[PDB]
Amino acid sequence: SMTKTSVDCTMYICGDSTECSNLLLQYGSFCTQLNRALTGIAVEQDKNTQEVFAQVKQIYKTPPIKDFGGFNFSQILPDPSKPSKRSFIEDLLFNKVTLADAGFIKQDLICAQKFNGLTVLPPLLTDEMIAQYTSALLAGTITSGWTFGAGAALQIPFAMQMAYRFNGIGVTQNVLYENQKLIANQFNSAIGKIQDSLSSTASALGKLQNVVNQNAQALNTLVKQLSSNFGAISSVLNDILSRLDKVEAEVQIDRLITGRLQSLQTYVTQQLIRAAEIRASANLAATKMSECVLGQSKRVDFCGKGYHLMSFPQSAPHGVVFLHVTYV
Amino acid sequence: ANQFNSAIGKIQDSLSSTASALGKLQNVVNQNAQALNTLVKQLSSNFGAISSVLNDILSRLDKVEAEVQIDRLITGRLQSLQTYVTQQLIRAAEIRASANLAATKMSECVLGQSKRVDFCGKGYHLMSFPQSAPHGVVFLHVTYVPAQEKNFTTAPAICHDGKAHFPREGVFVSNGTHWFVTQRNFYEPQIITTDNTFVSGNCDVVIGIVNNTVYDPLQPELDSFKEELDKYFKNHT
Amino acid sequence: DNTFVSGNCDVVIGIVNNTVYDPLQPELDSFKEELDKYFKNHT
Amino acid sequence: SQSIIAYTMSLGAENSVAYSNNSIAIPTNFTISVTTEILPV
Ligand SMILES: *[C@@H]1O[C@H](CO)[C@@H](O[C@@H]2O[C@H](CO)[C@@H](O[C@H]3O[C@H](CO)[C@@H](O)[C@H](O)[C@@H]3O)[C@H](O)[C@H]2NC(C)=O)[C@H](O)[C@H]1NC(C)=O
Ligand SMILES: *[C@@H]1O[C@H](CO)[C@@H](O[C@@H]2O[C@H](CO)[C@@H](O[C@H]3O[C@H](CO)[C@@H](O)[C@H](O)[C@@H]3O)[C@H](O)[C@H]2NC(C)=O)[C@H](O)[C@H]1NC(C)=O
Ligand SMILES: *[C@@H]1O[C@H](CO)[C@@H](O[C@@H]2O[C@H](CO)[C@@H](O[C@H]3O[C@H](CO)[C@@H](O)[C@H](O)[C@@H]3O)[C@H](O)[C@H]2NC(C)=O)[C@H](O)[C@H]1NC(C)=O
Ligand SMILES: *[C@@H]1O[C@H](CO)[C@@H](O[C@@H]2O[C@H](CO)[C@@H](O[C@H]3O[C@H](CO)[C@@H](O)[C@H](O)[C@@H]3O)[C@H](O)[C@H]2NC(C)=O)[C@H](O)[C@H]1NC(C)=O
Ligand SMILES: *[C@@H]1O[C@H](CO)[C@@H](O[C@@H]2O[C@H](CO)[C@@H](O[C@H]3O[C@H](CO)[C@@H](O)[C@H](O)[C@@H]3O)[C@H](O)[C@H]2NC(C)=O)[C@H](O)[C@H]1NC(C)=O
Ligand SMILES: *[C@@H]1O[C@H](CO[C@@H]2O[C@@H](C)[C@@H](O)[C@@H](O)[C@@H]2O)[C@@H](O[C@@H]2O[C@H](CO)[C@@H](O)[C@H](O)[C@H]2NC(C)=O)[C@H](O)[C@H]1NC(C)=O
Ligand SMILES: *[C@@H]1O[C@H](CO)[C@@H](O)[C@H](O)[C@H]1NC(C)=O
Ligand SMILES: *[C@@H]1O[C@H](CO)[C@@H](O)[C@H](O)[C@H]1NC(C)=O
Ligand SMILES: *[C@@H]1O[C@H](CO)[C@@H](O)[C@H](O)[C@H]1NC(C)=O
Ligand SMILES: *[C@@H]1O[C@H](CO)[C@@H](O)[C@H](O)[C@H]1NC(C)=O
Repeated sequence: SMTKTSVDCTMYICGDSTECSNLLLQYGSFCTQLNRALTGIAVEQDKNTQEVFAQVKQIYKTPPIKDFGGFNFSQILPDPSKPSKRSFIEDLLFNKVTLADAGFIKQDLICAQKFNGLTVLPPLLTDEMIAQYTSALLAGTITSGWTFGAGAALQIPFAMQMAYRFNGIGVTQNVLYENQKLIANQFNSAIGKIQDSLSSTASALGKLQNVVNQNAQALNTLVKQLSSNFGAISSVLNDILSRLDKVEAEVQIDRLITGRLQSLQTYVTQQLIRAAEIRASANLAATKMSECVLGQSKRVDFCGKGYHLMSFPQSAPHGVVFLHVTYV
Repeated sequence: ANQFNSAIGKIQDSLSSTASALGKLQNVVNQNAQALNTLVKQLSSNFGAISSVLNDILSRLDKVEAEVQIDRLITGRLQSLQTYVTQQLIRAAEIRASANLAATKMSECVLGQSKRVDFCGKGYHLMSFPQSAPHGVVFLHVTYVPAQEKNFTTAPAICHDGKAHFPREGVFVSNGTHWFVTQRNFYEPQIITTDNTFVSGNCDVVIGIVNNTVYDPLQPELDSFKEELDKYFKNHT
Repeated sequence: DNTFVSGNCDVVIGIVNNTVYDPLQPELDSFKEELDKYFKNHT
Repeated sequence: SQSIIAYTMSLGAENSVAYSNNSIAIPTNFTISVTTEILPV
């Protein structure tokens, strides 16, 4: 997803002037048409987050006895000590992406934006709820394999599920049971390398930081266009109204309206084109949730570079991380 | 067959009962109509001209004054088409994505059977039937869903005679007292045999192996032939 | 070797009657004629 | 007696999967289900 934004087209163009708002009405439905478009984008951000994460109608939970045959999920499972049930690896991701304007009660760049009629809406699903869906998808995987995708969750021992996986890549199930202590140590060490990687580099989450950056840059560009004259004797609407009487003021105010309105039509066009990219990425992420988490994929390189065994979802700010487990 | 026939019955009942089932198609028809109406409504707007009606401007003003008013209607009107065509190009890209998805579901769910989990409905995919709809396609996805589960005790291997046995296909289960192989996706227990299983290594390396007998279907043939063999000797004494 | 068995013939709509070969059987019988030749000589 | 309520949404039904290192669940029966899916073309 990306940040839900809405704009008061009248407060942006004419901020608190009646005599500007009567000129803005001469442009017809354009302000309503912009508001609609931004609402259509904003609803799609919940549609996307729901299609990616809400792929289970039951919230499964891991048993208190962690006997997964030597495989150690404690760095991808929940942590009850944290004031949200986020896992160890997820709470790294929430530090790596440096968010901006989550719209959680205003009472700075964010304050400048909001004070010009650019409001940011909450997502429908808070970061606790995405963590719970992600916990349920993971608990279904490590206790029930693919079957909670197809129907009822059916328990299976984790080493026997890994054997069914191995059979899915044309490696006979005795190759698991004859190497299980090694296969578990390799899996545990590879999960260790994920925590080290995320602690070490900043660029690993670049695909999510670029989305947050483009939302912030597009909001800032729309605020900066309030500084522009567009050929009027001042860029400040109150100065035009202070210095000129009505028939001269209308000629200057119409230049500010015309330029501002083109600035919103540009912003909403850029945001509709970004919404289609994020929309695609969310349909891909929902497909990887269904085919790599709820299943095992024969699709080469769809679920990581290797023969696919299983994948674990992790939530991230505006995104999803998949930890793809592959036999190489 | 009765389950399939009853499930097709429930589709007719559903479509007769609710209006919201086709919302994904009605929203497209609604957005086309709303975008056309918004483009017609922008003919009402002055854009700062002394009237929104082109003939009035031309009736009331002579050429050099009329050109200044008509240019405001042209400028505003143009921007209204450039907006409509931009919205329609962005909708055309969404509908085209959806059409590439529908073409992929036609090829992989109708012309085939898909191993892709949840691509052809919530279940294990058997087959899908296409149906036409106004501006769309409906797929009736037919799926096997496993329904009445029982718990069993299980093992990764059976240890019989110093050697570890694994299922060729399926899984080992016990009801508590006896052990069987069953196929993974439907309970159909069969006696553990050298036909149902294959061998690899001794019993020491597999964590959680269990001791049980492993039947050999050559052996009672060889022994029923050994009692025929004994009867030939005993008579020929 | 080419087939597997499940249930009696009564439940499958459209089942047909045909012979089902057992490749152990002519081995066991060619061994029964070797077995008979050992007895018949040893008379 | 009807009115508008407001609530924190539930994400689903609560469900502990009965996992154990030697327990398996196997379906004794199946439902064939037919589910519609609708796409703009
Ligand atoms: C599953 O993997 C977990 C992550 O490696 C592991 O937790 C780790 O356990 C060790 C052993 O106790 C900890 O090592 C530290 O233990 C105490 C801490 O006060 C010190 O005396 C030691 O010198 C050492 O620093 C790791 O810190 C700990 N890591 C985390 C993130 O908790 C689990 O034990 C593993 N579970 C199983 C069943 O193997
Ligand atoms: C686990 O599954 C086993 C196989 O279905 C089952 O054992 C079988 O139980 C039946 C009785 O329900 C036995 O039937 C025989 O019972 C007496 C024997 O003298 C006769 O009156 C009957 O005609 C018939 O021969 C089966 O012989 C027996 N099979 C075996 C291999 O022993 C268990 O009862 C099941 N256990 C649980 C806990 O459910
Ligand atoms: C599965 O079946 C195995 C074969 O019956 C069985 O192994 C046997 O285990 C017993 C008990 O450990 C051994 O008994 C001998 O053990 C030592 C000498 O090795 C002596 O101190 C004892 O007095 C006694 O003589 C058997 O020798 C051993 N046989 C083999 C071939 O390993 C497993 O224990 C069984 N496991 C389960 C879970 O049923
Ligand atoms: C497939 O092969 C089956 C075995 O040969 C055969 O079943 C046999 O069918 C006949 C005719 O129905 C039965 O004949 C007897 O039927 C009743 C008594 O049950 C009497 O009124 C008759 O006089 C006669 O004695 C056989 O008893 C029956 N055998 C068995 C084991 O069921 C099928 O009919 C064959 N089907 C096809 C399509 O070829
Ligand atoms: C597998 O699940 C099937 C349902 O999807 C189930 O079919 C149902 O079987 C019961 C009988 O066991 C029928 O119940 C009715 O039975 C008679 C009338 O036929 C009455 O005495 C009863 O009061 C009751 O009305 C169901 O109607 C029937 N449903 C269908 C769609 O056939 C199978 O029996 C299950 N099979 C196994 C092996 O578990
Ligand atoms: C599969 O079994 C679990 C519980 O394990 C069983 O516990 C004993 C009572 C006995 O039955 C043993 O053979 C097993 O080891 C079932 O989970 C329980 O479900 C009931 C509701 O039906 C609930 O009240 C309990 O609290 C549950 N217990 C746990 C630990 O989850 C499970 O329902 C069984 N599967 C089926 C299909 O019935
Ligand atoms: C299964 O867990 C029990 C403890 O609940 C333990 O005694 C047993 O050795 C374990 N078996 C396997 C095969 O892991
Ligand atoms: C016993 O042996 C004789 C030949 O010595 C043979 O004719 C007879 O059929 C045999 N009977 C049996 C029951 O084997
Ligand atoms: C096949 O159809 C014929 C009628 O054309 C009918 O007599 C026969 O019983 C049917 N067989 C099966 C197995 O359905
Ligand atoms: C017949 O039996 C004798 C031993 O009594 C043996 O030497 C001979 O090779 C046998 N021949 C055949 C054809 O079995």
